[PDB]
Amino acid sequence: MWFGEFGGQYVPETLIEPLKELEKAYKRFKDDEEFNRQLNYYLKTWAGRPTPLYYAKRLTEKIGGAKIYLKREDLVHGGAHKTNNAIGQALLAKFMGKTRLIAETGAGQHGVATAMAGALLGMKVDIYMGAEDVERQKMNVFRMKLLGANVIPVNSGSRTLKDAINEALRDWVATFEYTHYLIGSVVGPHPYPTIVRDFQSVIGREAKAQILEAEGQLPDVIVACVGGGSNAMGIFYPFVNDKKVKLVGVEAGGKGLESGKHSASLNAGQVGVFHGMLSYFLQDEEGQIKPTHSIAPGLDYPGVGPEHAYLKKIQRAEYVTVTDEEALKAFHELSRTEGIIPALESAHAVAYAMKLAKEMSRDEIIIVNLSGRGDKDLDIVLVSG
Amino acid sequence: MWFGEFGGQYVPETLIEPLKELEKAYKRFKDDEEFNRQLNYYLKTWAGRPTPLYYAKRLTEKIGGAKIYLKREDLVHGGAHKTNNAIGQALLAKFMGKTRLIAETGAGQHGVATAMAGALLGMKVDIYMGAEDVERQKMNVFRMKLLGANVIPVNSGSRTLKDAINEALRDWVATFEYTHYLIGSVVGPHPYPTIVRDFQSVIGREAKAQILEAEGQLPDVIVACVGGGSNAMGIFYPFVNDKKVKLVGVEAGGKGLESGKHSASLNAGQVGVFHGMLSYFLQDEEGQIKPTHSIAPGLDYPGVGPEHAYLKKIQRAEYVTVTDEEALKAFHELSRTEGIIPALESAHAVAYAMKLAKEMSRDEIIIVNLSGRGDKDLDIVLKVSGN
Ligand SMILES: *Cc1c(COP(=O)(O)O)cnc(C)c1O
Ligand SMILES: *Cc1c(COP(=O)(O)O)cnc(C)c1O
Ligand code: NA
Repeated sequence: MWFGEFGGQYVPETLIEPLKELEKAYKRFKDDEEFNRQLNYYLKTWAGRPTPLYYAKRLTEKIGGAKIYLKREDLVHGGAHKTNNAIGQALLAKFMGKTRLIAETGAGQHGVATAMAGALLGMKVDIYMGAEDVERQKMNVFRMKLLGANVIPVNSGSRTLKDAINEALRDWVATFEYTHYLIGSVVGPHPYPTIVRDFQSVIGREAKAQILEAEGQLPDVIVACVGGGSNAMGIFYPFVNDKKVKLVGVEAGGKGLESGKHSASLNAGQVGVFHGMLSYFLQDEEGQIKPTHSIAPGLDYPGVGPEHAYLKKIQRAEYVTVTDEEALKAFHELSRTEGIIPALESAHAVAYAMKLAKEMSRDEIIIVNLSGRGDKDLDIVLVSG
Repeated sequence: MWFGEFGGQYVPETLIEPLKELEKAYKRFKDDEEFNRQLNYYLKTWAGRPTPLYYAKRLTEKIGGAKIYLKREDLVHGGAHKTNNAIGQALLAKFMGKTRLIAETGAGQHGVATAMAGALLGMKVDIYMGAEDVERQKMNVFRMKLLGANVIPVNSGSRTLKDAINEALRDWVATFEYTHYLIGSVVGPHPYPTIVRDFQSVIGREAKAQILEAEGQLPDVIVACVGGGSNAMGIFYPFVNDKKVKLVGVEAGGKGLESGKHSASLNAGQVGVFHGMLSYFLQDEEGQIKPTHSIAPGLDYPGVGPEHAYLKKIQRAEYVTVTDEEALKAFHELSRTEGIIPALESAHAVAYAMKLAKEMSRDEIIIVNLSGRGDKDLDIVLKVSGN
């Protein structure tokens, strides 16, 4: 439950029962034969795991620095890493005898991931979404609806994510009997930060085995973008003990850190409690959840997972920020150079790995976690016009 | 070069040289050690091959018929099987010392797959596209530009695909020195129909091995949509000699065959000569390429590859049609039932297999080639269906 002084279970009495049932279920099942047999079956024949580790030769050479490898999570069914975590908890909820999935979503990306899983396993799916976001993400709402999920707008409060989260919790408290609260990142009250990370670690395991086959050695630096921090942890974890492996997390710099328009919790947030956990969040002078801005929809969460705040404390991992302008430039660069259109989120890690690579030696290895494809960001990019 | 009486090189004198050079180049590199090592390298680390073979348990049961398997070409990089051919030809062009890639495109899907492969191999890419189609595929045109490809609108003639094809041949005649003409389907003058199919057959091979591992036996019926016919030929080929395997190609029925508003060259076209080949095409009473209609963008090609006309003839394969309405229904079905949003093209194959399944025993296997994903079709479906 604790990663140093970050984490916990800051939740009402009402939520203690479900959370213990969940943590219990996860314990037994965590390594149960079948559950894993089933999970690996869907992950394989449905999600298309494992994803390849691609060496961006053209890009590296154009920079004349370290070797830049892309862990292709953009190729998993759905286009994003979120699918890993979604199949996991959905399958777990199935094993728990649950028949309904609920979740909140800012950009709508996690909502889609949940809807996909729900649909796959024949479970009812209700997605809470701040009316503000719903009117901003017409396509993801449409996408979730095509998959058979129900989108429940939230007009209470500021009609945003925090409001969706509250509504989601509300629903779970009363329906947890047959309803599972599918959290989308390594956040929320225990055991969520741990469960999500375990479900994403598979990224790191493959990426490890793959880099050993392609280079016969572990990488020098691993770079991933950080919103809640799930794709970062998923690929970070397997290398936490390999001391020589540097870990770099990239947060959204937005219009610039000094402009207040960003979503860099770790670099500009303060410690506090939100979503049932103790970690870094972006508040206002009154302890209220403050805005988030990033050309990247998925880097909207007003905070970051506890394990990341921890890793930052013990200095096992370094956390930087990249601006919208930089990410947007990286987006165009990969597309033109490697014929790969990355998600705007991923473009943040790419942007930084690029700077980093330039200041390194030809045979130093950098593994960038390409968390997703950018088909979904074409409209917003079409900014460039 | 000939599949029965279909195929050939019905082209101008100026094109016989580049074509012979290409065929020569393909002959040697076809099985060269290096070439293939690089091809398999890119197909794996960049395109993510192999794609899995998924069992739509929920769908099969909901129909209570044969087992419905899905060859997931929707998971390949780019979201469509077109990438397999784009890589293969781009790579071949590289080995030939070409530095430029040209291509025509109707919906812009082949345009996108060529742009990606060009970007991957540092080649210059110019895409010819009828102005008509350019103005109707805003997102793909943008996609191609993002990939660093130059989109050349064509306003001559009817401003459509046939006009785009004429400009592409034109260009190739003058620039074949350093420019490779990358055809997107099993169509065109020899050796194209053969090269494209070879680059797509990897789909069938994988699917063959994968079904044997999942069912220990070959499938009863293989179903794939058919535009030009490349994803159908890619998954069919490996099973041609397996006489017990049923082969069904599905064409665009559009508004309904009798309406004439479709794109079913095999089921309603006539033998003809176009794009340098003798095969089935949709032509008006004046031997002119007729407009096609389909809710699925990629089934717009006004004809079909010669090898499919041949397979139809000798009856090795059966070809049916599915309407926009039916494909659209499968689109929604697959999405809610398996959590897989198929391409409208593939929705045609899915729609038919579904019908075919219901009239089969539960021990019978059907393999549908899910040629692509539906992210690219959300806009049209939003308008057409609503919600
Ligand atoms: C949601 C998303 C993110 C950010 O979330 P994390 O939990 O921090 O990984 C990053 N990349 C993509 C492609 C996403 O969809
Ligand atoms: C272009 C396309 C087709 C049709 O072309 P074929 O050459 O007949 O395969 C089918 N499915 C998808 C997903 C396509 O993009
Ligand atoms: Na056709």
